[PDB]
Amino acid sequence: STNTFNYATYHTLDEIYDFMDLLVAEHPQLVSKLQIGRSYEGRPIYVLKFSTGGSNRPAIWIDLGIHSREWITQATGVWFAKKFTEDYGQDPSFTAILDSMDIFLEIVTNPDGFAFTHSQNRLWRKTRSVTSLCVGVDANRNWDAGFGKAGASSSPCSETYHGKYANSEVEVKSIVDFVKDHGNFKAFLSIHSYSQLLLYPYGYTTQSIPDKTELNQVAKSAVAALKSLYGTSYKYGSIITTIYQASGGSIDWSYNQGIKYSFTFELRDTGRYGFLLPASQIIPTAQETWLGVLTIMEHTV
Amino acid sequence: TNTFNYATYHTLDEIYDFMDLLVAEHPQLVSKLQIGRSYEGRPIYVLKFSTGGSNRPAIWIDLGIHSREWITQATGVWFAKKFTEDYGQDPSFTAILDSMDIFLEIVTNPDGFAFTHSQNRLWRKTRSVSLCVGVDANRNWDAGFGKAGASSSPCSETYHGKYANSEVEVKSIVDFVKDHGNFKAFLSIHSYSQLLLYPYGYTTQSIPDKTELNQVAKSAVAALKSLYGTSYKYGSIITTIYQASGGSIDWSYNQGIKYSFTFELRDTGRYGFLLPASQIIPTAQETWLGVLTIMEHTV
Amino acid sequence: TPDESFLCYDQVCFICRGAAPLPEGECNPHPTAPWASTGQCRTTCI
Amino acid sequence: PDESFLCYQPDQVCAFICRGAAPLPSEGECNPHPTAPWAREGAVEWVPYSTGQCRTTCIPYV
Amino acid sequence: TPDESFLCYQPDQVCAFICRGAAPLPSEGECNPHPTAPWARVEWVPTGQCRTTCIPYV
Amino acid sequence: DESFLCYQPDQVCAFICRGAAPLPSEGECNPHPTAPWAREGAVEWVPYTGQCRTTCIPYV
Ligand SMILES: [Zn+2]
Ligand SMILES: [Zn+2]
Repeated sequence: STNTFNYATYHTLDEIYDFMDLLVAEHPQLVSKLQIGRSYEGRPIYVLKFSTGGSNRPAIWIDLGIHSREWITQATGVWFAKKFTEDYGQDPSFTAILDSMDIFLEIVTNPDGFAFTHSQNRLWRKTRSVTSLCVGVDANRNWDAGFGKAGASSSPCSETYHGKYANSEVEVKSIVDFVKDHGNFKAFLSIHSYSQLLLYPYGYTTQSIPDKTELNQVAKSAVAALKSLYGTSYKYGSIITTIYQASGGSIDWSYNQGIKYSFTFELRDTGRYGFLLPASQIIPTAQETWLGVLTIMEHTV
Repeated sequence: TNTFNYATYHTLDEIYDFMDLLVAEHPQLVSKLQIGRSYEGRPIYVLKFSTGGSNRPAIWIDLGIHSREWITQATGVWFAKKFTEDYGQDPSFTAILDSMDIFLEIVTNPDGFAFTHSQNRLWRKTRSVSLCVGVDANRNWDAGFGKAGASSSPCSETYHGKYANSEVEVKSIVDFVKDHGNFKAFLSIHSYSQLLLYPYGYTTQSIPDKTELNQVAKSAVAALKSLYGTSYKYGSIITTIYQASGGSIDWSYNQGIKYSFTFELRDTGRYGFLLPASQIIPTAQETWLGVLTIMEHTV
Repeated sequence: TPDESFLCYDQVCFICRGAAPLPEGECNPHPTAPWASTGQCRTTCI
Repeated sequence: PDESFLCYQPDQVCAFICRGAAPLPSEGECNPHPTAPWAREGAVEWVPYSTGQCRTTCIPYV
Repeated sequence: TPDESFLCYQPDQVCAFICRGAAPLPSEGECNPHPTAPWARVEWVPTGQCRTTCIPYV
Repeated sequence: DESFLCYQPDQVCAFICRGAAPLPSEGECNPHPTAPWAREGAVEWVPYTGQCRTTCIPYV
């Protein structure tokens, strides 16, 4: 049961994949599992779809675990999935959203990296492609948005290696093809750790997005809502001004596709534990982030 | 006390029965001292945690001076159990209790606490009388008594009373602590705001021990935060919440009790005083870490 | 006739002009909550 | 110049940060007082106030 | 937002003002913040707005 | 105040300098306004022909 599932611990890929199956079996009219592709090493890439009908309704995309070592993100994804099924028909705001929109939740965007963090190197970031002294590509530098520009490395050995060309990584290409084929995504949320930030485009350029005022207003609200729970401070602003320059990133890509409500979360913490955030902070992180994610979804609807 | 539900808010009778259970189970470690009777005749109880000695250097912890701050009485109940669970298991806490005594007053304001269960969940003051009832027990201490940050109005929430120690709930502690004469730490537990504060509340004048208490506060907060990520700020009362004259830790500090701190527990105002029962254990656990840190630096 | 604020304890919710919230829950006079799981009402009398 | 105040009321404390104004007598017992973190965080929105403007935020006694 | 009361002295009348986001002009006398005059306790007229009532001197 | 983001294989280091600039050993350094994490973290001036204060984060 997803009721006896331990949300207050970190899970392996198999456990997360089994959880997806449990949750689908328990809520078959709300959630379905979609295979959107296979990872470099041949692991299925799965998206949970949350829907109450319609055909290709306006959708919210949420990706997590694109960088595999950011374990708080996948753990938050698991929590989010359960929360969706717990809150639908109980919370009026979230029921309203789901009554008009679909949610697509990719808990583990980089399954090879994730398996590698459990098997070999807890602090592995990249995919595991060898397109082999220096394995893998930064899946968040691989998107076709300012690809190759400052904030990504042309060196295979560096952590922000962009790869040979945009979409070279099946893990990224799979999302690109899915979102484009769908055509009706209204929000696109990428979930990372750490820093405690809420970011909007761009990372690749100092140019301001045409929707700066609105996205800044949405970020301000979501951060207030997040903070209201446990008093966690977040900062918000464009990627380039608020963390660093990052080219070929997902939300720059999503935004340039016309997905206006494009945001990147950097979850807890600010560096004490960093990627090794304790399991005891999973639930509080997911609970407060949920408030921020919900806030954005309400603004979308 | 093993079958006792720590994840739920208790009435005063439940808490007082709990104390008898704990004394029964741990007779060589904990004793129940009665330090006075409240305005309405309720006994005022302090739990003594000790492994012997005579007049051993002591730590004072008080909770529920302001009755509506229910997280505090609930945390104090959990603390009491925790002390008995961790003595002889945790090396650091064992070292503390082998050298020091701990005095824990779980319900510092029993009349107000009774009132919050029966008439007004958001009552703060004592119940002494006057249509307008009660005195702010944390404005009643003899430390800048009557100065700014207390009210001379009986109807207002920070009413300081007619004179310092006018409230038996305050005088009972003053008498006890002064008679003892060997307290090294004095911790008052409030809610809410997520704050760890040191003197003074009544004056903008810095304490001579500012640097050290600030360092102690910093460690405590870092320790507390590690469990659930609960974000605290720290600093003097007057700079970090507001001016508050006649307060407990300003009094204790002026008695020469150096490690005098006030905790403001969860949350930051979402549920405020009405913190849900689900957060009792999580709060108690993280607050213990902060408290143990201060105790370790005290030893 | 001035504004009187209350705090009522599923959720926590009141600013009234000439009335008080009826047993709306366990209600007591209290300053207006800062935000005005387990939601939150912003209500208004009369 | 920005001046700040703590106003002590019967049930709450309210922070004021003011430009070309000071809290009105209706705000309670107002003391000039350095701004605290909770005040700094909550008093965000300027509103026209007297012949100037203030940002304000309150907490109950805790 | 909140109303501020003023009492004004002119050689020929005393005027009470309750203002929101404004204060009496210099032309309205020696005006200073002061409780509402007991006889002042309707028409808001004008940076903001003041209502005002006067009593004569003789 | 002259500020930089220096992009290394494993981390990004912010530099706020006076009378100096980040040396070649600090990696790929771009003139860049300071981000909040850089202001939070870069608190201690160090000798560096002048001085810099610096702080780093891993790629997140
Ligand atoms: Zn209190
Ligand atoms: Zn990342």
